[PDB]
Amino acid sequence: IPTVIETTNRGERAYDIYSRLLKDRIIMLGSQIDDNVANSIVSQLLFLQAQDSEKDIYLYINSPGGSVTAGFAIYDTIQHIKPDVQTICIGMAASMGSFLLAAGAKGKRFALPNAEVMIHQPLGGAQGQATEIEIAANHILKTREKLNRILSERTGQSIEKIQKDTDRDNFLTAEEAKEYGLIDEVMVPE
Amino acid sequence: IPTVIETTNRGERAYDIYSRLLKDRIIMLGSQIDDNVANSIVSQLLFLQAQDSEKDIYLYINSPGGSVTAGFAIYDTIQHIKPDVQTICIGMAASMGSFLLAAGAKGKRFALPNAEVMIHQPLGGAQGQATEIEIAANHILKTREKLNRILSERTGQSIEKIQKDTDRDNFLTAEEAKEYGLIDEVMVP
Amino acid sequence: VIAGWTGIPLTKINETESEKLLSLEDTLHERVIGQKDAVNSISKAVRRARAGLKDPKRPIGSFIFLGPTGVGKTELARALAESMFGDDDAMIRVDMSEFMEKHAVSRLVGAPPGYVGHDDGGQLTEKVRRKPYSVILFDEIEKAHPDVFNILLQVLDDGHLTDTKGRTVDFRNTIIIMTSNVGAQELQDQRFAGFGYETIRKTMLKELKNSFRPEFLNRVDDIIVFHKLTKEELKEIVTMMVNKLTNRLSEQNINIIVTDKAKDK
Amino acid sequence: TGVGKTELARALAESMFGDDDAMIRVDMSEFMEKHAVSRLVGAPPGYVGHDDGGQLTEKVRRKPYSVILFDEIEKAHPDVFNILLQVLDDGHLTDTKGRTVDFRNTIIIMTSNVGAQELQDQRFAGFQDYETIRKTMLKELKNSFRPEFLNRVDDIIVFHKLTKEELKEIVTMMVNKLTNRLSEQNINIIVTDKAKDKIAEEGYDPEYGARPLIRAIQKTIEDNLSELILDGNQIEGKKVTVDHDGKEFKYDIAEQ
Amino acid sequence: LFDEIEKAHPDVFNILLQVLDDGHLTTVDFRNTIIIMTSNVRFAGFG
Amino acid sequence: LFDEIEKAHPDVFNILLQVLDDGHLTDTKGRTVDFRNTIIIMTSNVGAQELQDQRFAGFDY
Amino acid sequence: PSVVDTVAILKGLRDRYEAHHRINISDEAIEAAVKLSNRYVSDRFLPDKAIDLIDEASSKVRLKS
Ligand SMILES: Nc1ncnc2c1ncn2[C@@H]1O[C@H](COP(=O)(O)OP(=O)(O)O)[C@@H](O)[C@H]1O
Ligand SMILES: [Mg+2]
Repeated sequence: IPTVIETTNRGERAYDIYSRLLKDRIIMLGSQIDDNVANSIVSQLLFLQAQDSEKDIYLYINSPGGSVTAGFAIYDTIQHIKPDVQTICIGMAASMGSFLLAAGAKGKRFALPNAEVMIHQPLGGAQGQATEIEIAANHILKTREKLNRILSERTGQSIEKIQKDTDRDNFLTAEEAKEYGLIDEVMVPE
Repeated sequence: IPTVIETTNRGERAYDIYSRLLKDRIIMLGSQIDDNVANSIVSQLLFLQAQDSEKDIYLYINSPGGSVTAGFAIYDTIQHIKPDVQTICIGMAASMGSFLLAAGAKGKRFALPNAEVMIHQPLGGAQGQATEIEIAANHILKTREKLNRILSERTGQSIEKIQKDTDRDNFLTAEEAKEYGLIDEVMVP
Repeated sequence: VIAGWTGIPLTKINETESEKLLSLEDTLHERVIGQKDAVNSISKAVRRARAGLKDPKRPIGSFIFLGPTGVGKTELARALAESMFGDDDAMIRVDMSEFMEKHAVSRLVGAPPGYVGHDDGGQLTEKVRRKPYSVILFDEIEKAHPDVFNILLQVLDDGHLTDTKGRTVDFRNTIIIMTSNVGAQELQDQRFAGFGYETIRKTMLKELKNSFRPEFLNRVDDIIVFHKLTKEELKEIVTMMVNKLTNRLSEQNINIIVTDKAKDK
Repeated sequence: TGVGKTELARALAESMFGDDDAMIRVDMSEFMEKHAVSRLVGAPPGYVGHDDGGQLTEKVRRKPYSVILFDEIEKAHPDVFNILLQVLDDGHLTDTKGRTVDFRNTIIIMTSNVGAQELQDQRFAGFQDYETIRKTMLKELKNSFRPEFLNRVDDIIVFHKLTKEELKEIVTMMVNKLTNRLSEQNINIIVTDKAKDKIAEEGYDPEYGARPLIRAIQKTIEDNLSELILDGNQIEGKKVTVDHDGKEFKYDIAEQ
Repeated sequence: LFDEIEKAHPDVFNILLQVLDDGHLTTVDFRNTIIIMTSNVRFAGFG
Repeated sequence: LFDEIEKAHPDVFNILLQVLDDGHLTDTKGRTVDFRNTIIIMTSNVGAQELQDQRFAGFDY
Repeated sequence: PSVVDTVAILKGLRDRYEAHHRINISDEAIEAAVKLSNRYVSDRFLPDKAIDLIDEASSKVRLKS
């Protein structure tokens, strides 16, 4: 993790690359979405809303996926803060990562040309008595229903079609994601 | 964890994002509640009370829960301090997390729209001779009774209803938690 | 005769002077768009001085202008100097950016006996002595060393400053203005991070207390926070600058008009 | 700050001599440099200003019976106070020229506020009286000064923070002084008790002493009176009564 | 002619702004002067 | 009597080296004044403040 | 001298200055001179500066007519 000494005026303070990018409202999500990463992302979003409530935030996503609750926390923080958030898909946005990719501001969801996205039903487990298995199954089914409803709202597609497509691992290219509605346009190179 | 640098005439302040939030009286409960986390949170609450005893303290909860004793320490510190403690549920609030979520000031307990709250009876374990197992079971039943008593006092629900609901893992949405009395209102964007 | 000697307007207040003093806010607003409270406080101080209700043992007024960059604090001081004298050059301006070191306070009061430059007293003391009715501006007080302002403690409370030679200079007929700047990053960092003008003024005032001693702020007559310029205020500023330029080019017999869209751009 | 440390010295000077002017005042906020000590005793031989002598020594020689005020002692360089060690022990100070000046018929008053801010920014993070306050401020004074300097001082006095009733009495005194000053300008002013109470409550600020009282008196009485004076001179040779009906201050003009 | 405005003490910029905004210093007039400030403004790699 | 010798600049006492070693001090006029029949007393309290500042953190003349 | 002493001094010297400047000097002029010189002139000292103020004002008003 290289450090950067480049700062305006005095130029005495040194940053690491992520902290320096944070000053430019650049947020990096390049790992699995667990509670620690989600908490850091929420704190960064709140800090950037406080710094300026009008300028847009840049969210670069590259994640295999992770906890559904962590992604829900990030989604709520994104939809709650006044400034708009741009989601740029780097590499792969899969599982909850694709959910956060669709969470960006309308007309402000982008993806790089040779990028990949994946959508599927949530994973989980249920162990113990039959009643406990029933409770866990009900919870995971309700979680899938809520995810499908949010995706349908943010993509403008029927929940039947999303249910059919999320049955198995559906891999989509950037163009296929654009046609599907997860992203808005493919960032053509300069 | 990113670092935030603030420039003043006196000098440089190098916060990490959690300390920067703490500067605005934001305390983050985002991990399993063990002794270390409870001690840190108690110290943060005490320092925030010292800095100004009149403004409100904000507690953000995203945790699967943890130790009952640690949660009780946090609850005691919250109730003892003069400033009000607003509890906002981001993500998950399970076991002790829900207990601390309900422990905020009245009219000041919030949860994000698609947040999840889980209430259930505490976990434990007994091993050894029959007398030792009896002691452990008596202790865990007493702890469950105390938790049910506090939850009934703090949510307006009967002790019997909480006993029935906490027998198995009960998952509640934000609307269900508002109806159950665990939180006070959902934060509309 | 005493007014001619000291330069202080001690003559009787006539109707013309009365109406000129009562319209001081309008005169200051002719050069300073915005910042109503600062203009009001300055005008009240001047009117109180000229009504004879000022405490004779204290200066006319001590003010701290706190706000962002390019808001008009120095411009307000210059406008006050123009109102009180007729020209901005009569103002006594002290640049606090060259007072970054503690020993630079010798330039204000003089060098101690046995040290170079003791024959020539402090610049500020000599300037005030020769112009007892003056406006003193301390520009960018944050850049100065914190201990330099301990000298002003005896001036804001008693109106007397003693130079190294032993001569006492009276500041009791002067207006003292200190300007403090908070950068864009500074007041960006003062905002609250979390879910969900009064608070901005409160937090800037609280931050000011952490940079100056309580007994220094206790002796200031008024601490005024300069609000950020709005859209219509910037439009009015463009209008006033364009009007000044049109007058200056009309005295050369060149007629010029600027459209509203051009001014907005 | 704003408690009465300097006002007490001025009051003593007035009581002893009939005027606050007849007090030898040394503001030590201009002695932040060690070499400023020359201002007290003069420049050494062979250096500029040697013939002028020491200002304090000459003033004391010219008036051996006087009150000497060293205002804001903590503002000066620590070593500058070694010059006062001989004065507090023998009443003697030697000029650079070699002349011994007698201080044995003088009252030396030193004012400070060290530790006063420390009692306000102290924050206990875990779950008072005059004695503890004076103890901690004396401890801070010991920290800020050398033991031999504090050992020669006849008395160290703690000035307590003003209370509400004392603030009200201070308001009464300020109003009386303002009224007596304006009577010379032929402006009779009477301020009622309700108005004085509202001034005291509006200008209440516990850690700033009685200077908010001055600011409140200004903003409440002097601005409106100045407007009346400048608005066609409708006050001259008349009596103005300042009242507070319960919402704002009212100013009524009548005859003597 | 301001030779080498770089390593000069930063207080020179104050005087320069004062001259360029007002044209007078304390009086000396600068309205008939031309202000010329001459400024004098390794790769770790294979290139 | 030299009272409170620590209060002076350290270099000032270099002038007393000749006085304490030969009893001679040459003034500026080039005249040598003899100190050989004088008693010189220098009072000080060096280390007094260190000693009222020294606090022992672990559990006489 | 004090302010009242200076007033008495100026009132006593009034006859000489009235004879020299051939004008009338009012008591209010004496009071104003001493008070204004005492408050606003600090480098000089009371009797001389009050007399100076009286003399300059008298000269100006005499040359006016
Ligand atoms: N309210 C205002 N009305 C008129 N002019 C303004 C106003 N605010 C800013 N300006 C203009 O902008 C410039 C601000 O510079 P200045 O206030 O001196 O900077 P600083 O506040 O950093 O000292 C001035 O030249 C002034 O003409
Ligand atoms: Mg004061």
